[PDB]
Amino acid sequence: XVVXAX
Amino acid sequence: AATGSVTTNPTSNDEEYITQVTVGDDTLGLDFDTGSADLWVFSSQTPSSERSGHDYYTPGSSAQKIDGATWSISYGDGSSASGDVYKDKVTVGGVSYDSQAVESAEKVSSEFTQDTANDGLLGLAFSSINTVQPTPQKTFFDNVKSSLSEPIFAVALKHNAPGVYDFGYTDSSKYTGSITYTDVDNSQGFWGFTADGYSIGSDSSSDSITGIADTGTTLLLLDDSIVDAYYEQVNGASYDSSQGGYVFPSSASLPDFSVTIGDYTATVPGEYISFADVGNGQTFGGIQSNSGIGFSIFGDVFLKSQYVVFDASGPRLGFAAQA
Ligand SMILES: *[C@H]1O[C@H](CO)[C@@H](O)[C@H](O)[C@@H]1O
Repeated sequence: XVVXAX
Repeated sequence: AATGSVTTNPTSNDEEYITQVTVGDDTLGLDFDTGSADLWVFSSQTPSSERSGHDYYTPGSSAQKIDGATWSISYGDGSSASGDVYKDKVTVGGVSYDSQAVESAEKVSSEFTQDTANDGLLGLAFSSINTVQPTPQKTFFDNVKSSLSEPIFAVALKHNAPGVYDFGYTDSSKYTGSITYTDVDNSQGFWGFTADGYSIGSDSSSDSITGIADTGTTLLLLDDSIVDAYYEQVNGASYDSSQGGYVFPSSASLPDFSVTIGDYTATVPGEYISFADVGNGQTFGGIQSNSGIGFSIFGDVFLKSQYVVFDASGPRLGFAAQA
């Protein structure tokens, strides 16, 4: 997998 | 108290780390994310089909709704959530704040609903990027830092084992040697920094790397030139279009990957680069491309080998080897 606040 | 600590546990494959927190009268497992500044939870307002299997927040007598306030967020992996806002008491390992903005989810995407251990996120990035409207709210950390012995929080994430989040102090029994600091660039709301170089095995480069420290990102995402260079030293490795990344024979020998921060060398054990099984006797790598992002992300794969200090007084970031 996850990639957290683009 | 002026200091506090709390246990954090990884989910399978160390994909994410969950920490128990008390929101109102409910204890929920939240993903502490230094890559965002919104504290949101699954709640009684979340559709039953989406909150199935998750523990959730129900606004009680200590809760007060902020009329006209709404929030909506979109993450780097395409996931999302939105809803309304309440103010309530939130307690993290002894440290509490009675007027924390709790963002109640009315809608949540599939990435979150499937993982039953995750009941929401607690943002630890800078409040400048909180998404609440019309007025942005402050993070749990920004609300309590003035009451802490020191305006800092440190993290020691572990591989397939219990770790910790320290608030207000650094625990000398969690790291060895001394802490090395580097300046932080919070212009975009993140804990951004620049490493002075890197090493693939023993091949060291003076090339600089700029990115962010994100507990909310699973992998270590870097530039394609570095990624390609790393796997060139891994016999059998190749890019797999179906899985979306580099994979290699599970029996392959993986070199250590290091980043230089000042006079300190932060090393990621090759063993941690073996991220997950993908069948056919192959493994998905812990290091992948940051393609599109525009910058590098030092996620859990990297962080799980270090004791990292997030110092708001600078802002500055500190690193030390875990004990
Ligand atoms: C925060 O940490 C300090 C130092 O370990 C303790 O004295 C305090 O009780 C709290 O746990």
